[PDB]
Amino acid sequence: MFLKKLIEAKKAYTFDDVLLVPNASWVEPKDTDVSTDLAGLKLNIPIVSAAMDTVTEKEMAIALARLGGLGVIHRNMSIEEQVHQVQAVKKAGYPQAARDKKGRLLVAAACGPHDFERAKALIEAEVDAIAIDCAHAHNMRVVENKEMLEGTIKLIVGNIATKEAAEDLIKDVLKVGIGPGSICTTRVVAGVGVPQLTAVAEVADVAKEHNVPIIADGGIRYSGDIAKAIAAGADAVMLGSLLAGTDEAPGQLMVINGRKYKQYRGMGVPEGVEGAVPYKGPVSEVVFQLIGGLRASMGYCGAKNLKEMQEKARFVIITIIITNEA
Amino acid sequence: MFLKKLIEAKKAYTFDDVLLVPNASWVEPKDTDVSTDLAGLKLNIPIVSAAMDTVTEKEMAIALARLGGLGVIHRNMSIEEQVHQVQAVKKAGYPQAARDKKGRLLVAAACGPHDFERAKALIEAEVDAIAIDCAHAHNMRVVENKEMLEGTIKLIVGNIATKEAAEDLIKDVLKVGIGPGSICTTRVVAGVGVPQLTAVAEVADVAKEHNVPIIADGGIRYSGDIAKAIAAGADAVMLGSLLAGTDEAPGQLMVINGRKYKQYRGMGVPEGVEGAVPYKGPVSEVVFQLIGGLRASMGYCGAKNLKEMQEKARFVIITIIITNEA
Amino acid sequence: MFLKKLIEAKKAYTFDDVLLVPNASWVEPKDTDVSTDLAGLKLNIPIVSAAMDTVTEKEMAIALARLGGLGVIHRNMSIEEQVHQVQAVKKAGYPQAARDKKGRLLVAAACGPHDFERAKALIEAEVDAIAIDCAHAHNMRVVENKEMLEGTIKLIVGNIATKEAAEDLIKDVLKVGIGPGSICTTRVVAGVGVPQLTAVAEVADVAKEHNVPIIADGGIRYSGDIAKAIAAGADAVMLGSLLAGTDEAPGQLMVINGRKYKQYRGMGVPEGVEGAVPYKGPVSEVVFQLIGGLRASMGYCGAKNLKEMQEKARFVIITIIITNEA
Amino acid sequence: MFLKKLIEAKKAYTFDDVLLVPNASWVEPKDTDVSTDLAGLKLNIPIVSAAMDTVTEKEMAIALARLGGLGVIHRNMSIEEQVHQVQAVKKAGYPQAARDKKGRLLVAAACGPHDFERAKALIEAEVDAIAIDCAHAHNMRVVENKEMLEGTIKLIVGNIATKEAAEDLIKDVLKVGIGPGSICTTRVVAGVGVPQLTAVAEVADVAKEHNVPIIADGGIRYSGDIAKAIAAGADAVMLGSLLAGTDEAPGQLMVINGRKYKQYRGMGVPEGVEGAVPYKGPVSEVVFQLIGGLRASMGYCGAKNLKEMQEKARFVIITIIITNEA
Repeated sequence: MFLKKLIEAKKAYTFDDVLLVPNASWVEPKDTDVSTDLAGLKLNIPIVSAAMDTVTEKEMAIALARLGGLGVIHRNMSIEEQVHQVQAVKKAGYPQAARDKKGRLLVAAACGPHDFERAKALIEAEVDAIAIDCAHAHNMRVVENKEMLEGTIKLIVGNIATKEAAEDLIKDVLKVGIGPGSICTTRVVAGVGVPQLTAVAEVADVAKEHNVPIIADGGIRYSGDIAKAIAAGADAVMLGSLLAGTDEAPGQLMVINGRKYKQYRGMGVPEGVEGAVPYKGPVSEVVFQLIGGLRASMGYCGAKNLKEMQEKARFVIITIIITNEA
Repeated sequence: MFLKKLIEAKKAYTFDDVLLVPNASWVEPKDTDVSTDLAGLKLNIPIVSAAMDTVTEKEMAIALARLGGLGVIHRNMSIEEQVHQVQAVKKAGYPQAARDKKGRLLVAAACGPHDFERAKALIEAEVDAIAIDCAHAHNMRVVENKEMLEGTIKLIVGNIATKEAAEDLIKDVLKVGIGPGSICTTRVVAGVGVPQLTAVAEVADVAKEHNVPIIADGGIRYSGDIAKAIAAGADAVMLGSLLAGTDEAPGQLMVINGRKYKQYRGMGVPEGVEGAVPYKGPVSEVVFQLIGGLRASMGYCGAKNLKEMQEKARFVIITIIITNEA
Repeated sequence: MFLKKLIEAKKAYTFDDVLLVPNASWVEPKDTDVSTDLAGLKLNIPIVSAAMDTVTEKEMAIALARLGGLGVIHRNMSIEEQVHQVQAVKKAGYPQAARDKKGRLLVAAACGPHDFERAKALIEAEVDAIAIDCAHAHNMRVVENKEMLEGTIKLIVGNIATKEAAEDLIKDVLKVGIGPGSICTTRVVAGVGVPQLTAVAEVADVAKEHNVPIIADGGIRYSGDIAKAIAAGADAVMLGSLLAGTDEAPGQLMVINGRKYKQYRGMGVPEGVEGAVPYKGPVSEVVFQLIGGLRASMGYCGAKNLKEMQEKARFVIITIIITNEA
Repeated sequence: MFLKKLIEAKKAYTFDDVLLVPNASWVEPKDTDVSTDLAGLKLNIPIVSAAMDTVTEKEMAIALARLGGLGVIHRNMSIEEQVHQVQAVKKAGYPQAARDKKGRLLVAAACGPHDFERAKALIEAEVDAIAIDCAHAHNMRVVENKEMLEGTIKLIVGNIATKEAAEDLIKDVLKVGIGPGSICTTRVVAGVGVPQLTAVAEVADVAKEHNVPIIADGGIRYSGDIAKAIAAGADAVMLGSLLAGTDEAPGQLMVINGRKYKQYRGMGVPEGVEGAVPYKGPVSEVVFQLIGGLRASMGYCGAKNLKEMQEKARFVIITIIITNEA
């Protein structure tokens, strides 16, 4: 019973466990296609704002949608205010923009799994996606809940990290993230988690069979991790901290030892810490590096688009003064 | 002979080796039941004071019994004094209290494995549990001890970490702890130990078959470790350091770099160091966080009580400036 | 598909993963032969300059060729200038010198995989080797690439880290290095790499069957790593950082906390950082230590030459104030 | 060939890889017998001085022989002087003393594997053991070695770390130590080594079959490591650094930040660094702690003597402010 748990417990993998092995390549990074199609939503880069009151309000959602990415407007706010922030994006030269059929920068919003009133006004606020957004979407009341899909345009649900959780959310997009957060403390606090490669891998072997997109939430520290996230079955990454500290991040100007910062903190005992991160200036750059690394990665793998990166990328398992690392 | 030891030595696990994988859940943390029944002793939280002259005298035993937990009054003292401290708890609105059939806050006491005189006065001091308390309870004289069970109400024995040690203590409660102590130095000093998950797992596959409770002693650094301790067959955790530094801890006020501390040290060449830990204020909180994490964990696992947490919890094996982590 | 990548991903090894196990030995280090024959090029020590504008221009190539080693003159410069630097070595008591059939210190030069004009002037500049030198030589245009072998004397190609990449470069010498660089950031930046023992091992099981030499590029931090590099199928090591900071290194005098330095940086989003390393004085020593360690290693393995070191060396896998470590 | 080395390389273990699992015990530490019989030499504690010019001259050899242990008088000195130091011990209430049949404190001396003249005067200096003492005793000239056993009383040979090396030294005592030294740099310098448990295990499965004692040389940082050393087939430990810094150590008084030190350095490119270690005062204590830990360990294992510790000890494999850790 108890020893069987340990004798037979399988081994799970994160980003720093693996490396991508380079294949023969007909592709150069200039020639890549990083577009991804989250259930009809057509992104031109595979990046999604983490719906945190430190990461994504209107400025982010506009800037990132403009870039081909997707803002999830957070739900630590009034409906009057959320709806206002949805229609601010809809009411905003930008060549690789992500846009609804009405030309408008597309956007999404976070809704909690018992909040039906917010989900309505959202729909009327012409939101492109609703994110049923909680800590344990495999809570069986959350699964029930169907009722938000009777309400509807596209329904993203999370977070989950299991084969079984993905089966039960039948039901438009899934996100995976139980533990991965940089400022998340779920593992410390409740002993609970799955290393994010194994999590995304397992969840995607279910989800692929129904052409259900995976967004892979938390633990993305580098461009390389994004290339791993996708090689294991992600269709996009949900970035937050790497996008915290930028100008468009709604986090609070801070100073310590004279240097600029902006806060970054958790949503919810808490399962998320309060902190600060370096001021980064305009998100654009931050995105154009991440994408720039994913292309170079795509070139190493001989992948001209994210589909081929999913079908070709293979893993192997692994165990001076610096002056300008840029 | 010698190479066979290494070729065939099995691999053992601690807390930082595993994570709990979340299941489908009908349960929320508010709905949880963390009660545990240590051989008729009915605790309303699965927490046990470590019998150390830095951790548990009367103030702790009262406060923790009040909380649903259980004080083991330490044996680094005279019998006259131990017996006085037993009856102080018996002679002390507190809704989730752990209480003997006479309404009184229940309590326990540590007795060494050759001290028959102390074990008697204890019985007459109306103690609810005796802890036959030593470094190696699988010492075959200790096993002999029978004689303290002829003396008797409930008999807790420890510490042990093997299948075989559990067989020989047939015999009311077992505790496991050979190595785990934070300030314990058994591994350094005598090369000896078993990682505490494997220890509890193995010991519990014996003990479950006789409905013998496991208390899991040492190495609990976080609430998450408690949820792991139980998922591997613990019925309660024995906390000490995490409860050191609190107000009710009988350890000594200290200062270094202006900040408050209280000492924490080992019982007994020594197999335990002298140290200090931050002043924490009233134990209550410290307990209500640990329990708060165990509930959130129980909610992740779909466990409404500690039984289901034992039957459902599964493991997987694994390899920014902060401003308020509370 | 995705979980299969992780379930079945093999495990790869670097230098700090292994140790060489000592065999019975008829050999002492004085009696060793560290010569290596890179496709007719006859080196008297198995060391190759890394073609970096911080590591190898004329002074290095002369000094190292004199030592029995081989300078690759870098390609971050004009052809007029590269050709001048080739013929400077040709136009330069030195007992274990590496020398072309015309008595002259032999040398090599880096050429990019689309630069046909540079490859020509090179040939006319009487260069002994051309290094088709890029980040991903398994780019299928690079393989095409043939055309530089129709141009020709000896053709070194790199970098590659796979069985399959080695097959396609049929095809005179191979070098392996995808990730290993100290100041390389390929793994961070594009998630891509192979631990250098596995890389060299795999590449050499192909290359040996056609008597194709391996140069093993990057990650050499100690003399011991060189002995491992060769035991896994290298025929030489390509050193750079360990040779940076020396007098003959064309890197820039620097100071920080009063101590001498010279810069060291990457060739090419970038996949290489800017940095500095301690001033070392004349390369000779640096080389005579590395070689000195490789001999002591060769003596431990019972290997009188690099062939026997390849055929005998076996691995095992592994998991005070200092005042003069020399 | 090359990939086969890595695919099939076995995994080797050091001290920090394992823990000893406690068995049922009829034994208390007071009741233990730590005597060991190195080929007729009868030690009353299993400790051997490392023959280093920083560790063992006359003062050590007397003090340690008095304790039941064995001094190897080092060979970084003239024969006139070595012989003088042998007969100083012979020419020196001490209840557990190690003593030759003539009542005299027994002792040993280091001799290099080509130095026949030193080995003679030694014999005439009435030395109890000769240590054929080099870096690679599996050098096939060393094996030849025979000639020093024709010279003879007891012959200790080292260092070796392989099954095969032990076969060839047929054959009076073996010591194992290729890599383990704290100040040894063999792994760095020549890439060569075997983790010391696997080394001792393997060497002892040969040596036991001929009743050939193992001394286990280097890497002993704690009392616990000694208990592991023996459980894997050692018959004694060869201590050096842990015995450096003591009063009887012939190393040089030093100071840094006001605190007392004595140097400690290597014998012999070098394969040993120069350093210093804290002043410890009289060796006795240092020994009575190590032994004190080995007894507590022996008590945990149910071993009344070193034989039973070899036959019972089993391994498992593994992955606050301090004020007085004594």
